Amino acid sequence: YNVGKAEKDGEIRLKNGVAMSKEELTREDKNRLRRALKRKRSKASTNIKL
Amino acid sequence: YQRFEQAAAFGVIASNANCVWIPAPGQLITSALEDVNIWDIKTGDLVSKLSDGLPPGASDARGAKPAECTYLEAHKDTDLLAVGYADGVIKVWDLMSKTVLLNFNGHKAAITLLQFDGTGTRLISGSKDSNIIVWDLVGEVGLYKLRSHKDSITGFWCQGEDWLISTSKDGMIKLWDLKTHQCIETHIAHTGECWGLAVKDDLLITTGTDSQVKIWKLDIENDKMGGKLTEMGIFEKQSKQRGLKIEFITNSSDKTSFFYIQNADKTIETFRIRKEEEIARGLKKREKRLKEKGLTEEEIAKSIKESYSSFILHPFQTIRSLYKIKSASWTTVSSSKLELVLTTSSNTIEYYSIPYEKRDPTSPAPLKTHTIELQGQRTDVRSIDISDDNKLLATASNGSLKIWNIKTHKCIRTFECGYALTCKFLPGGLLVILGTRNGELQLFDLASSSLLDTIEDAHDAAIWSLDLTSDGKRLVTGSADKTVKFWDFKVLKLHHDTTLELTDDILCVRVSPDDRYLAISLLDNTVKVFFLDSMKFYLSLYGHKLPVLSIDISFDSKMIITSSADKNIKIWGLDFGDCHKSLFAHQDSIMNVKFLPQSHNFFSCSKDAVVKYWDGEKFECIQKLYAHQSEVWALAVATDGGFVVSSSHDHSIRIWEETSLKAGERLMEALDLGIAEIEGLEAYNRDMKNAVLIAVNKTPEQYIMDTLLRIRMSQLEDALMVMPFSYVLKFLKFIDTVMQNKTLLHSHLPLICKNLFFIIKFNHKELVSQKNEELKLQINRVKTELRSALKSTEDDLGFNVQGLKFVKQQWNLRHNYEFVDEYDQQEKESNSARKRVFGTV
Amino acid sequence: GHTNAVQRCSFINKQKQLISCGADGLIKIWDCSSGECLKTLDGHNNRLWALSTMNDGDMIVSADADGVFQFWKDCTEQEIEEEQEKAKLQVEQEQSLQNYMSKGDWTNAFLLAMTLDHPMRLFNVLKRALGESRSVIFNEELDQAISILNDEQLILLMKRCRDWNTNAKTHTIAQRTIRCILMHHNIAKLSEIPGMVKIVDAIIPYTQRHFTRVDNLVEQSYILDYALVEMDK
Repeated sequence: YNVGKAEKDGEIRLKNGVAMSKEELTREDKNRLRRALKRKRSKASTNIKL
Repeated sequence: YQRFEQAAAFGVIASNANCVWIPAPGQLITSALEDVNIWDIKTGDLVSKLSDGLPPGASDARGAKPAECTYLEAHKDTDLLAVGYADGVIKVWDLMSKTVLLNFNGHKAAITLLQFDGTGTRLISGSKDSNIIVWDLVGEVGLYKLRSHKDSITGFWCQGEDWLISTSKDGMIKLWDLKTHQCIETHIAHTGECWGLAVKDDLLITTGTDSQVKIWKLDIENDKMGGKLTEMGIFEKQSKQRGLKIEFITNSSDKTSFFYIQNADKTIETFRIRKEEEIARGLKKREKRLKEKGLTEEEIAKSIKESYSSFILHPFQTIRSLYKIKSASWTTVSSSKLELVLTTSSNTIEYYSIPYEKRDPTSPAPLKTHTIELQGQRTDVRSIDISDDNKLLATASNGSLKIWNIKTHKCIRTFECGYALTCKFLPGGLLVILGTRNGELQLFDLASSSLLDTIEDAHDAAIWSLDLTSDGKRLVTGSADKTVKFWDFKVLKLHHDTTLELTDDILCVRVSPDDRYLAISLLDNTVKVFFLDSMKFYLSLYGHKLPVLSIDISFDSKMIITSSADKNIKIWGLDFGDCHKSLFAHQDSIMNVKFLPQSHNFFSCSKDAVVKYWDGEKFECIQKLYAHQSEVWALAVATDGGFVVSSSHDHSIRIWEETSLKAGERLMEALDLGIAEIEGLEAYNRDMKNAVLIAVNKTPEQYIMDTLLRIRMSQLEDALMVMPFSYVLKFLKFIDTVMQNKTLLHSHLPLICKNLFFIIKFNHKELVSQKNEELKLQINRVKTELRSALKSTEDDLGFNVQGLKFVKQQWNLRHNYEFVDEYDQQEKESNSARKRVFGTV
Repeated sequence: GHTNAVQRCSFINKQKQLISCGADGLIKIWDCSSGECLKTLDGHNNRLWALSTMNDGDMIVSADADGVFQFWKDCTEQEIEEEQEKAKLQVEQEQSLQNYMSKGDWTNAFLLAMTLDHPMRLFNVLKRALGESRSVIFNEELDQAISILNDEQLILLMKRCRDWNTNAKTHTIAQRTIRCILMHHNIAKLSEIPGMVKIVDAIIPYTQRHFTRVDNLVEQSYILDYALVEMDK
């Protein structure tokens, strides 16, 4: 058993086992996690005149 | 090159902000784009103007458009004015000195609301960024941030220190406990956006997007964890549009209360609160009416609840103004009458007086007592002109023409005309000529102050442009009817002379100062130049992708500039029609370009709200002028060229005038601090029988423990070896002290165990040599508890694994198939057995 | 957008929308202003020749060639009414949850966390509730709450316990919660809940590893014994 992607779309689940549902997350947290996902993916006549 | 700066600005009476009325009908404070006006309602003249400084065009002045004022609040007792700006900067103004005192920068968007506390020592600000920040004026610092909202702060109420109610565009009512800086209660105001919020005693009213209005009772001290805000009932206002603002005002003599709901339409609906005796009188009455009707008592009790709102609220009167209302404020409340002040979107101030007696108003419609409309035009100025004497400025707008004195900035005369598109002075500056969109040509005489002559059939469609010869006796008009008509002045009246019909619509006509060339723009993107004396076709400029809007010919008749909606300025030589250069001037359509007299340098304005100064010989942008907030419709240059006049969509006319420790080392420092206090308290307690920890607010065990966590594991072992022994004795006592705190121990049990054993193993020889009896007791205590704590976790793991294995086997018995023949079972197990794919080489 | 011929068309919701029936048997609701298919209704397996609308299309009836009538009724406001009530309830639960955590009323916050399916908040409640316990398993009131959990909540809770157990830094919370379940539930019933066994099959291998560790921590702790016996000499 390898902890993978969250089955429920709203939930975000990481390899360390921490699960966060998007309703919980503050906006700064939501932005921060999105950026981390970005990095992880990357390494892998009238009208005119008037 | 010489420089241009904003010499003066006028024409804006009220901009996009609230209006603040100050008792002396009294004065009014209104926002004028980046400046604040103070008006006198009785006279209608400007009392004073607030401008921070850094006039547009100065080098120290910023290279971006100034931030427009977005909210105004003045504390009457202290006479301090707080001004909010579109960029999220709060400035505190001294009304007496007319200067800024405090400059707060804590919002990342426009400021939507400001509210002085009762004592005038703290200021609460809400901005579009969804944050509410409480400012301390005496401290000039932001105390704390409230950040539960997910959209712009629409309205909030804080009349006492302790509690605050806030509303936002997400449609939420959040109740804040100012001592904890937290949101206690959360309720959904409306299915969509919640815009207005007003609180009177327990009574609280909020407006949604739809005509529905909600009433809530504010039981502050309920302290049930819920119900401190509870819905009372729903009533519907007449206006189906959203309600922007709600404001209470109470009559001191009679204790009567009124409020209005500033709608997003042209209507303000005022309402009255019925007194308690009135409500009981009605409740008794309607129950009799319902009882006489035969309804059951249970039904009657329910219907009363359904008709709950009607008892407290009474529709008082509706105020209907000609223009869309921007902001409003109560002015005076009296038994005889009620008075309101409002500002519209069309740049005017309207003062409404309501005389009433007891329940209902005396007059069917309110009384308009005052208006301030002389120094502003309701509609955007489409064209402007400067008299040859450079004293009088003619400005044409939809439905009105106004004329201003460049020196005194005051309007002199006003004339009603059609949707005026172009306006020019006649030589001597004593007459004015206009071309309306309905196709008529109106002439006005300033001394007469009346329209002299109108030609109803000048053109079959809008007269898009209009120009005069240097002689001043001939007129050229360009219209969408695809024709150019020549008119003469004969004593004054107009006689049509000749008609030239072009293939496509005409957007501009320019006659050269030498009166030899007549430039015409067409909708087919081409500029046609003609010889004025003989009307013989001369040249066809081409290449503009979008139509040319303005044409301007140099004083020497050697350069012609074409500005188009394609964001390009093309300079051409009239000798051969060669395009000297195309300039990507602006970020949007370029509406007007004018040559400075006696020189090749020219100006340009566009929809991007920027006026740019250019060099006609080096083709380089000399200067950028950022003052306006929206489209710059028209531009004008003085005959001398001393100044330039620019008009914008924001109704402003502007005159531009020419002038370290490493791992281990950190741990050693932490041990010295924490164990210094642990020794201190124990000695203090024994006898009875610092700054950094207080600042961080952690107990000494946590501070050292916190430092241990921060050290990376790869550096941890190397960090521990560096410590001299004398700190190892300190380290051991720290572990011993942690032991009493069972919470810390089981939190970081693996970390303590790994570190403790490494210390002992590394310097075991030196440890054992010591004969200290106290050290022997400490390790004995440190021993026994590490075992119990470790055995505690060990016991939990042992219990669960054995129990779970029992869950597994028992389910196997009931729901697993068994093959008596062993060879079959192996095949079954192999397929059922889990399979995973790995790589080989 | 119709795969086959269109046999009926009628305006609904005044000028806003249009509904059409095709031979394929699919009823498509389009938006007149934008010309896009908002919704597709599929209640037939044959061609539709007739289509009647009543109250601007609030009631729509379509008859199949086989003889099947589908009686469609507008429910947009009804679904909107339901969601608004759910949203109102969903907000109150969140705010009540935040207040409880601040006050420390763990036994209630745990229930709210399970209902909302808040993993992070649930973990913090179980964590800092355990922290107080150090100073039967968790505490009398919370342990009672775990006992009352139904089959759906047990499966959800054990799923969280599975994921936490994988991480050696957080397993201590997972093991105690599992212990509380075994001690306060009929083990017979736990086996019968569908999907519990596969979850348990994943918990066991990680639990043994954590048992192999900690044990090694114990034997290493006997270095302190060797220090004392040496010092005593």
